[PDB]
Amino acid sequence: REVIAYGMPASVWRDLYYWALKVSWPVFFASLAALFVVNNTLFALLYQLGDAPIANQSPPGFVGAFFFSVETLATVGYGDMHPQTVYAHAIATLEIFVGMSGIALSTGLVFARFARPRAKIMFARHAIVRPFNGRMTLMVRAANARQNVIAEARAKMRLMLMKIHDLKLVRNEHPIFLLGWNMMHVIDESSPLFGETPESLAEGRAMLLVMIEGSDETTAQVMQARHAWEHDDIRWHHRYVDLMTHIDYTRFNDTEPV
Amino acid sequence: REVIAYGMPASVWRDLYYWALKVSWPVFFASLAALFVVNNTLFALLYQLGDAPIANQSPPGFVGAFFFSVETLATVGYGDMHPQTVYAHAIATLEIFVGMSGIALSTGLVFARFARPRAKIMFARHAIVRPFNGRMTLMVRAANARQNVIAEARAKMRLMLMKIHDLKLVRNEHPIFLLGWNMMHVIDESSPLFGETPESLAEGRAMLLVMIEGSDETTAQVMQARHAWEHDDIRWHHRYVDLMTHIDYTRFNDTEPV
Amino acid sequence: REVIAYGMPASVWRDLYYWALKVSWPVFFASLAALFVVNNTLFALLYQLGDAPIANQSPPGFVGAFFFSVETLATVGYGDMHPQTVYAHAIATLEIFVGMSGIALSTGLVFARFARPRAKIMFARHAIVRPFNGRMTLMVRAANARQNVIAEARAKMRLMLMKIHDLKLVRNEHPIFLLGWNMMHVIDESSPLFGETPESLAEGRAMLLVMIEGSDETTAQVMQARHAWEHDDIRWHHRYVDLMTHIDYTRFNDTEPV
Amino acid sequence: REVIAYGMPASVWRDLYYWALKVSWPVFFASLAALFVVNNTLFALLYQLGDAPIANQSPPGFVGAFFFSVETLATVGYGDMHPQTVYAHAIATLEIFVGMSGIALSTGLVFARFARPRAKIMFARHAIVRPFNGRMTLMVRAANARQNVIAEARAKMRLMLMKIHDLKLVRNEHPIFLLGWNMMHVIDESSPLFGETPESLAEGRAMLLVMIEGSDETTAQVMQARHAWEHDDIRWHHRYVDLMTHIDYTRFNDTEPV
Ligand SMILES: [K+]
Ligand SMILES: [K+]
Ligand SMILES: [K+]
Ligand SMILES: [K+]
Repeated sequence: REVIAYGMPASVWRDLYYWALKVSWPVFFASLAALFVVNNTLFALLYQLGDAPIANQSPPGFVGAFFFSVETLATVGYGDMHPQTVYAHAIATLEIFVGMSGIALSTGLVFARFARPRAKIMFARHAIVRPFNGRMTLMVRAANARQNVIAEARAKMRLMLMKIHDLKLVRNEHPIFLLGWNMMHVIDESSPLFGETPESLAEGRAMLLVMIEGSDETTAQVMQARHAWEHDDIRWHHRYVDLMTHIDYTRFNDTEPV
Repeated sequence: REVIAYGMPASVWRDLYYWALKVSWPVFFASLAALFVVNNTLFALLYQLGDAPIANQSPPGFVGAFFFSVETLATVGYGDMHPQTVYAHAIATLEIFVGMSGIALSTGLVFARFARPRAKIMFARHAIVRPFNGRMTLMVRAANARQNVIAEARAKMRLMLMKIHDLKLVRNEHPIFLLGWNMMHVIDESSPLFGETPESLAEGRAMLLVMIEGSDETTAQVMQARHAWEHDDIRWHHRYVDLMTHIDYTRFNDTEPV
Repeated sequence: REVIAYGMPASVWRDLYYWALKVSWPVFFASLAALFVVNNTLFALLYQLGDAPIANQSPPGFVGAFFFSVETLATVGYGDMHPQTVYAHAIATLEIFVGMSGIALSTGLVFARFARPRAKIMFARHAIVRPFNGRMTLMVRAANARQNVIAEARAKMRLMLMKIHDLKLVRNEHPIFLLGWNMMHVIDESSPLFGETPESLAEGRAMLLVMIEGSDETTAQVMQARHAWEHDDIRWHHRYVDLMTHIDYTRFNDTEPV
Repeated sequence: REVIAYGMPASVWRDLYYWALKVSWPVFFASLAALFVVNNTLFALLYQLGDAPIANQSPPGFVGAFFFSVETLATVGYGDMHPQTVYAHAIATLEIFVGMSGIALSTGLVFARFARPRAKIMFARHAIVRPFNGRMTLMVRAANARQNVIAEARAKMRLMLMKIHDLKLVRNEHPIFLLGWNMMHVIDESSPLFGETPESLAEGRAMLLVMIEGSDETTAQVMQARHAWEHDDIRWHHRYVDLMTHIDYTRFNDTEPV
C-alpha cells in the first residue's frame, strides 16, 4: 500500500477507491460495465423468484427481466410496466433506489478522478556533480510535462539514519520561472556533501532527495512531486547535454564527463 | 459540537450536514433509504387527496400511488400514465422537481464525502525521553497509514495555562521524507522542558502537543493531524523498539528501557 | 461587487453565480423552481406552434404540452408518446438535451455551494487596550463558531496611507489551540502604536486589521477570515468580561473599564 | 502546449480536457450538442442493422431510431418500446450505459469548469520609478477584479540569463489587506536595480516579474496570478494618477510625470 515491505492495518473497501482513482479510463468504465452486468443479473435472478412472474416482455424468461432490469437500475423506464404484483414491485423499487444511487457514486468517482491534480514534474534519471564558476557543485534538472507551473523546491540529503538539510538543490535559487529547471548546489564547507567520495556515499546508503512544489494556475491546485537518486546515480565530473527559442526533450537524461 | 462543555448559538440544518459527512457509508445510504420511504409516502398520502383518484395501477389504492411515486420522485416514468387530471398532474410535477433535485443533493453529499481528505497520521501511544548523541532529548514517532504524504510538524508544550513554544518536536528537522518519522527534541537550556521531572510535569497538568501537516500528492489536499500526550505518557529513559528493507508497524508503539 | 464605491468592468453572468452561491437554500431552490416554470412554458409555447399539434394528453391544449414538457425537460418520459411528427420530435429533442444539461449545472451549483468553506471565525465587536503583566498592551479576542479549527493569525495596522506591521495581534503567540482565542500585543517602543492617543489615532483614520487562518480538519480546507476595527472601536483601559470546563458566549463583546 | 517553441511528448486525450475547461460556455455546450448528435447517429446507424428492424415509431426509418435513440442515450424512455428482439435489446442496452455514463462525464466536466478558481488580479500596463520619502523607488500597482482576496506578492527581476532576487516589489510590505495594492521597492545599494539606466536595462532584455498569491475566502482556493513588464514599460520619473471613499479603476493604468 506503500514503498518496500509493509505489514499494518487495511481494509478491502478503501483499497478499492484506490484502484478507482488509479486505473486507466477504459479499464475504468470496463470496471463499471462488468459491474453493471453483475448488478443486472443479481436483480434478474431476484425476479425469477417471489410470489409471481416478471418478464412480460419480448424475452421469454431471464433475458426478459434482465433487459427489464437494464431499464430500471439505470432508470430509463422504457415502457412495459411490470408493476403487476407487490413482491414484483418491491424488487423493482429496491432496484430503482440502488442504480439511482449507483449512478451517483459513479458520477462520483468520476469527478474524483478528474480532480486528480493534473501537472507532473519529470526529473533527470541522473544527478551530476561538476565544477562550476569556481568550486564543486551538484546538479539535478527537472521540467514540466503537460500544463506548466512556476515552483519552489527544497532539497534534502540522506546518509548513515540522519537526513541532512542540504542548501536546497536550489541553494542558488529556491524557486524559478519553471519551463526548464536546473537545480543545483555548491559543495563548499557549509555543505554536508563536503569531502565525501563516490566511495564515501556508497557506504552510507547515501540518497539525494528532491521535491519541487508549485501551483497549477489553471486549477490553482498546488501539486508537488518528489524524486530520489541512489548514490551511484549521482554521476560525477559530468554535465547535462544541452537541450535548447525552443527546447527539444529527448536527450534530457543523458550526460558526458568533462 | 466541540471538546468539553459548550453553550452557544447553532442551527439544526448544518448540524445535519455534519452527520451526512461523518456517518458510515451504510448508515449513510440507509439514511437516504429511510428518507426515500418517508419521501415516497408523503407524496402518496398527497395523491389519495385532491379532486380525483390516482392509483390506476396494479395496487388497488395507496400501495399504488406509492409504487407510482417510486416511479417519479426517482424519475423512472415506467409507463402507467396518471396525467389524468390537473390536480393529479400538479402533485406529480411537484414531485418530479424534488426527487430530481433530491437526487442532486444526494449525488451531492456523495462527492462531498468522497472529498474527505484521505490520509491519516498515527502517533505512538507513548512518547519517550532518552539520552541521544550527547544530551537528554524527547521523542515521539508517527507514521502514515494508507496513501502517504511528506510533511512538516510543529511541536508545542503545555504546563501550569501557558503553551510554551518547544523547538518543534522536529527541533532537529521541522520536516522529513515521511514513510517512518521519529520527531525529536533536545532538552538543553534553550528548551522549556529543562530541569523538569516526571514529578515536575505531573503537577502542571503538563502536555506534549504535536501536529504534522503535509499534502497528499494524490489529491493535493493538505491534511493535518494532531496528537496529545499526557505527562504520565512520556515514558522516561526508554526508546522505541526498532521497526525495520521493511517496517513492521505491528510493533510501532512498544518501547524498552535503556 | 466590492466594499465602498466601485466603478470597473463586470458582466451579468458571473454576477449571477455569485447569487447562486450566496443565497439561502430555499431562496435557492425557489430560484430553480421559478426557472423550472419559466423553462417549462417557453418549451410549451414552442409546442403549440410548428407543423402539427402536441398535447395528445389529458390536458386539452397548453396545460398538456406543459405537463408533457415537465415529463421531458426533467426527462421522466412517463408514457404518452408524442413523437408523432418531425417538428414535434425536434422540439422534444432540443428539450431533452437542455433539461439533462440543466439538471447538471444545478447538481453543479449544488456541489459548488456545499463546497463553501464551512467554519467561521467571530471577532469582538470591540478591541481593548489595557495594562498587562507590566506595560500597555492591546487586545482582540475571537472564537470559533460551528466546526472548530487551530490557527495562526497575523495582525496589521493602518494610519495616515501606510499599513504598519504590528507584531501580529498574536505578538505573544502567532497561533494557539483555538477554542477561545485572546489575541494581544505589547505596546512598547518596538511597536508602532507607541505613544499614540485615542486622539492621535482618530485623526489618522487609524484601523486595526486582523486575520486568523486555520485548516478545517474535517475538510482540510484552509479557511481564513478577516476583521477590521475603527479607531473609535478600540475601547481603552478596559478588559473583556470573563467568559468561562465550559465557555458560555452571550457576553462575548462587552467590556468594562479598569 | 507551452510558451515559445516546444517539441515533447503528449497525448490527444488530455489536450482535450484542456479545451473542455478553457472554452467558452456556449462553445462548450455546443461541443456537447455536436457530440450528442454524432453520438445519436452512430447508435442509429447501429440499429438499421442487426437481425431485425427498430423504428416502430412515427419516423419510417432512420429518423425513427434516431428519435428513438434520443430517448435512451439520454435515458428518457418516453414510451414506444422496442425491446422486440435480442440484438435490438443489446444495442439499446449498450446505449443506456453510455449516455448514463456520458451524462456523468458531462455533469463532470461541468463541475470541473465551475471549480476554476474565480478571482483575477489585474496589473498596471505600466510600472513607474519615482523618488519616494527620500530615495528612488520602483512601483507597480495591481488590484482585484470580481471576488476579492488579501495576498502576498513576491517580486523578481530579469537582465543579461540571471533572475535577480529583488526585495519583493513588496519590499516594503510583502502582503497587504488587498482592495487596492501599490507594490513598491527602494532602489538603494542593497538592490540590484541600483545604478542602472533606461539604457542600461534595455540592453539586458531587463524584465520586471511580479506575482501576487492569495486565497479566495469564498472558495478557499489559493489562486495566484503573474505579470511581466518589459524594460521599456517601466516609465521613469512618474507616478500613478490617484484613484480614490471610492476607487474608480477606469483610470487605474494612467500616469503623469512629477
Ligand atoms: K426516465
Ligand atoms: K415510459
Ligand atoms: K420513462
Ligand atoms: K406505454
